Amino acid sequence: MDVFLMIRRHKTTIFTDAKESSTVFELKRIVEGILKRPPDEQRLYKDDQLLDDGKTLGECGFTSQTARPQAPATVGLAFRADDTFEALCIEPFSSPPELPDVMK
Amino acid sequence: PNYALKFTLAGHTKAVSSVKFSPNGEWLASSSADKLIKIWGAYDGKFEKTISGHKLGISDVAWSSDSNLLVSASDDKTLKIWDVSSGKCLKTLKGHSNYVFCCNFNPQSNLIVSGSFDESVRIWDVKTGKCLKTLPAHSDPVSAVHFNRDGSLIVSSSYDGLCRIWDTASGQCLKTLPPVSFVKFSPNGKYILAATLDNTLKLWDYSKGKCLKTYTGHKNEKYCIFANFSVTGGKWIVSGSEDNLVYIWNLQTKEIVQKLQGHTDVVISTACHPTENIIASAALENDKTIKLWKSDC
Amino acid sequence: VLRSVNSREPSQVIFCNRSPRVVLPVWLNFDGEPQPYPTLPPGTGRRIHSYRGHLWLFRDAGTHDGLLVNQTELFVPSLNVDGQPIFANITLPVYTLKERCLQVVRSLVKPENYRRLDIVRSLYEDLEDHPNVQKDLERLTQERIAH
Amino acid sequence: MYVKLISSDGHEFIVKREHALTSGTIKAMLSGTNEVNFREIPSHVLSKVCMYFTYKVRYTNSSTEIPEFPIAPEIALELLMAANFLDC
Repeated sequence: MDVFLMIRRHKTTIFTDAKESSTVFELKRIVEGILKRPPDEQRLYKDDQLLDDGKTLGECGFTSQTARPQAPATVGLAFRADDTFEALCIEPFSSPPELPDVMK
Repeated sequence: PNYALKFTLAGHTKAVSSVKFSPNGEWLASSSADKLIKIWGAYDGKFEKTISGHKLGISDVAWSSDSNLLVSASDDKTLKIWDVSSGKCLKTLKGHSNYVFCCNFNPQSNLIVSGSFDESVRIWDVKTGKCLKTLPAHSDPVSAVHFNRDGSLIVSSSYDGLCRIWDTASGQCLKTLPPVSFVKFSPNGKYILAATLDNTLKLWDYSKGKCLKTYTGHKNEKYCIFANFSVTGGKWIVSGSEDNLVYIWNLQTKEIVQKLQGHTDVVISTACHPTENIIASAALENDKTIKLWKSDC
Repeated sequence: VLRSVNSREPSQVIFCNRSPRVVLPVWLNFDGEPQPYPTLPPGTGRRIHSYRGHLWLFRDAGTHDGLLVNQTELFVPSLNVDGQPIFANITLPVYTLKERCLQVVRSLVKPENYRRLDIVRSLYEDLEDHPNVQKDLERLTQERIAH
Repeated sequence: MYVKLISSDGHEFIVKREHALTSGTIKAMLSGTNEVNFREIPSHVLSKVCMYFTYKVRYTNSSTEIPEFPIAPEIALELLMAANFLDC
């Protein structure tokens, strides 16, 4: 069972896949491939909850049923830079317009 | 001949399957896909009555020798017998496992024979309704079943492309002579007239077993079209045609001697009046009508 | 050319609706014309009587969106072997995003009103070009002439 | 190999290359930095478009129950427009 993720920090959003059986750590090394920051500089979250590096994605609640290609699960990302820690901050997407009269 | 249109009967609301003249020359019966049998005056084309019962559309009608009874053959798997005076279903003849396509009383008119999509030929008792014999006739649908002059034989035709003669008495296949869309015995007794779906009619001496005549020029590839002998005046072969015409051949010389125009769909049934030079003809969904044609010979 | 042949050779088939659409099975008769059959609700299946050499395709019975069957457009029963029915697995295709976006808008908007959407005339005509089997049957006849 | 797709409101979207080359419009913008700037398509739409790309690649030639691609009413029109422009 594969999982499908958006990794989101500030105004960047990564689309990538993993296994339920992957660890948070091995997903920090995927993010290292992309964003070129080591796993000691990353903290990944789900909602508010800091995810531990030894639990699988599955154990963190990320299942084939809740992390689909057409509806991926959101993973928050905040970095450390030496003695400086940023708090998770995700800029929300734009809203659409109010739906038009003929679509009601 | 000079057959010209005289009457047009437009009663059925769906395609017309079969038209038969009564042996007493008095009546024309029509069966239709609209589930109804309708009786017509043969001479003045007058609406006599509607007969209802079948739960699906009807495929063939046949008169008894005494003109008092009809057999119908239906998609609803039933053959039913009717008193023609009343409109009243005397019997229902269950036995076939699929659509029943053809039917005919024996000359004695105490038997009925029928053919079905179930690939079988059945023989029935008119008094009781007991199916007597079920012949394992073909390996494909039966298109026509007819009794001979003294009612001792049966001819059948099928989509296996074979035509076959049965000894009524036992049920043995006496003889076996593209699909065969239609088959029947000549009045004079000796011959058999058979249509194939290669646009062809053929006359056979069933005893000797060779083909003596071939009638072409009409269109016959999909539908099972009913063909006839007319012999009141001259001797003709009559047939419907998918090109919407009624064809007439000099029986002996094979020449087309007339084509009757009027029908606006496949003409699927022709009938030749018993004592007089009259033809009935019936067409399908775009037409839905019966036409009567009266000639000088 | 794209039509059922009248083999008269029976074949037991399982119409298996593995889509979220209400499916309409559609038999191509002997002259190539499409005949509607009874609808299958989603996540249902049905043993049904057909014949060898016959042709089927399947659609959303409500909008006539096309569906796949055993990974392809057309289904053709063969002879049952060893007493085994044949499975027609009705599947969704991967619609293009555009095609899907049209499906959704079509179902939200009465066609007497497509043109009160503020979008290019191009999209109006894409909207109005409702799916139908005959257009597809035509398209599919022609790819087989390249193939 | 990943590519950056920047929306009209600033949001950057980092998707596999193969995924983004679903669009011919995108394949062209990459050739004429491996980023791509949309000047009208905003984040809620471009994020959906990206979801489409991952739906497409996965379920194409799967042989499984392909699920429906869901589209909220509120986003259908813009997404139609975008898809039309990206041709995907």
